[PDB]
Amino acid sequence: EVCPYLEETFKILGRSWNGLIINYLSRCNDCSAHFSDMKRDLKTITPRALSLKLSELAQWELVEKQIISTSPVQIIYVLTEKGKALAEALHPIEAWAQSYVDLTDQRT
Amino acid sequence: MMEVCPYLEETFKILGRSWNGLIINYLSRCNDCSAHFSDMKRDLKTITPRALSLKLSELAQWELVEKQIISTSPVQIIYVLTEKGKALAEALHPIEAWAQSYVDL
DNA sequence: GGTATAATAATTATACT
DNA sequence: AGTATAATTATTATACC
Repeated sequence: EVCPYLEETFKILGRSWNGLIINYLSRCNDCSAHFSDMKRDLKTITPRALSLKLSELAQWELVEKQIISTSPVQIIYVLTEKGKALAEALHPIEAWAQSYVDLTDQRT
Repeated sequence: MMEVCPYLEETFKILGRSWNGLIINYLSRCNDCSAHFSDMKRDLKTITPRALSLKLSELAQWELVEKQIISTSPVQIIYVLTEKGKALAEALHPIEAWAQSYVDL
């Protein structure tokens, strides 16, 4: 029967965007990006979806929202060590994806 | 500018939904990576039969879990992790190790 | 070993600043 | 660098057999 830690982990992983967002941040310089970077490179995410996800990720303490006192002010999203570790745990998923997924496949 | 892998993206279409990762992991720890409908329903604790059925059809389309008909005396219906499904299950171990170290609970 | 029907929760579309 | 309103999907809650 089922690992309740794994159950908990899918409460974030088993929803839209979370996995892709933490993977994207793990690849950025300093593991950080602005709202507009993520919207641009995630391609099909809406601003409202991106805002909600970032806020849930901040609650899960996977992503940190930092106010930077530059002029004008910058707002950057940065992976926590906990988030960075989760990002590492996704590499073999990436590997599986490049081995087994065919993008031409059709489904209902 | 810092593009996302399309294959990873496609993978999250299954993983980034309710139940799919849990079902694939469950099936990976069953004898012969096989289970009956009621087995999964009982062991997943809180899944509705309709969510289970939908998800099993979803996973069949991805060719992750095959629904097999064993034409015995009363017919048995078995859901079976494919080799592709087994590889996915394996690739979920480091996530489970991360959960151990970080999740609270 | 599941389906039918109905309601809720998650996600997206659009528009806007 | 995000919010607002409304629609559309995804998921669940009950029944039922």
